Amino acid sequence: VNLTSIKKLREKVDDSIHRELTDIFANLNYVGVVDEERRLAAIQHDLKLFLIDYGSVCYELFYQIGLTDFANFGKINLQSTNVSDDIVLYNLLSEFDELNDDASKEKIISKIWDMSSMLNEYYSIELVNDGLDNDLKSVKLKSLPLLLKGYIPSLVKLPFFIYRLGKEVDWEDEQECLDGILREIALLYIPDMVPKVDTSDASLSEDEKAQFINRKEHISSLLEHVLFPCIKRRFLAPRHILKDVVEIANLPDLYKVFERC
Amino acid sequence: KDELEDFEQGEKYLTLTVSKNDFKKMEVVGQFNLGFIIVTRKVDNKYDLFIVDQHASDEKYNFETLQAVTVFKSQKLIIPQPVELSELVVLDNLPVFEKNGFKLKISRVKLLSLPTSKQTLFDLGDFNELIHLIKEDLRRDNIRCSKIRSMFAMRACRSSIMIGKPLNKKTMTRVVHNLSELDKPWNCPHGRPTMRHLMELRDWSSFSKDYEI
Ligand SMILES: [Zn+2]
Ligand SMILES: [Zn+2]
Repeated sequence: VNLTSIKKLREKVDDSIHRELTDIFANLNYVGVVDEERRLAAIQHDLKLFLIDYGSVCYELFYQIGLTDFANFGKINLQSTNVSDDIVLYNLLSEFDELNDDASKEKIISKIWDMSSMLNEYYSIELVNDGLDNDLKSVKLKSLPLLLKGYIPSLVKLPFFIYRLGKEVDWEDEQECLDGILREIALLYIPDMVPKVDTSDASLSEDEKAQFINRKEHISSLLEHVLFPCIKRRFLAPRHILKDVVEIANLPDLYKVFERC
Repeated sequence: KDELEDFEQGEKYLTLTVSKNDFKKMEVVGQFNLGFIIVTRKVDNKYDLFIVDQHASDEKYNFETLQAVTVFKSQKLIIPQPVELSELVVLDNLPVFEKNGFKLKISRVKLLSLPTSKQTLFDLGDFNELIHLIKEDLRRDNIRCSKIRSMFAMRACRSSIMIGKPLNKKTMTRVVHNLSELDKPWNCPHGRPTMRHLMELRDWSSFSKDYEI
């Protein structure tokens, strides 16, 4: 990449790298998911068992991938032959009751839409217009960047992605704008928070159960087969993440209580 | 010696914090160091992690199964042998003797069969040991004379899941849930712990930036 801006952000990542914490992720032995809601996963490093907040780790991971593949991303083609399945930006912003007028939703879509040439070129965030060019209510999301092979992010957080792209990104400053978009992509990419559902409660429906069980399975499989192997292979741990990694048990201490028959 | 207090407080915590039903609602996180099962327990608003020894917990189950179901093999005596007690009502009420290889014929007791093994000798001192072991007792149907008990403890140890054996969710789940069937299954038959509380997950304000506006 020809850019002066991306290099400053890559240097900023390099300055925050924690050598010892990076070694912990480089040599992790994946144990499993502890909490799908709070997003806690357990890993083994040498003689220790760690409780990790994978919301925080995926955030930096996807941010780092975004930084590395900037202007050279593959695409997740979001459109099918089913036109009714299209992702309309106006429809997404309707999740926000504070955007109580068509104009306030149109304000957000206008900025995003005028920046569509670069959003597509640099980020692989492709926006299309189905009707007349000035119809913001018919502005659509056709592609998203493909950050990790085998990974397709959940689109449940698309409303937040559009709302924050339209309100949080500082479009006026080249560096802050670029950083801001990569941050938004990273935020959308983090696996969802799966709230806990009581499987013993006869009060809750039969269909709501196997659906929680499917979400619980999808994340365990995602973390185990896609995410943790990527984390283990390329993750650079910033020092601000030490609060997100916590030692919970150590083999020397466990082996003083648990003994052979 | 003074280090054993840390062991005691662990078993003390378990007797209060974990009920028979608590085990049926435990969820497997995964396998740790090819020797442990990490489990979560969220009930009611309380959330805790427990660490389970895959061998000792599997063994406590197999052992208690052997203690309850197994009919021990006996040697049909050539000429029946009598015995004097008082205690006579304990023998003339329990088919715990038949399970321990003692077939009887009901002051006036008649021993028809004595238990047998290719690795140990059985006598009347074992029959009287079982007679006195019921005096202690709780459920009495699973009571076994020390010789038999020891042999079942070895059978369980040899047949149970080994440490270093990789396990899948299905197996780990069965191992933990099986503990709900036993009474206070905190130790294996050799006195080693089956499980221990790791940590309570009370207040962890995890990353949430992705849902913040
Ligand atoms: Zn044992
Ligand atoms: Zn054993």
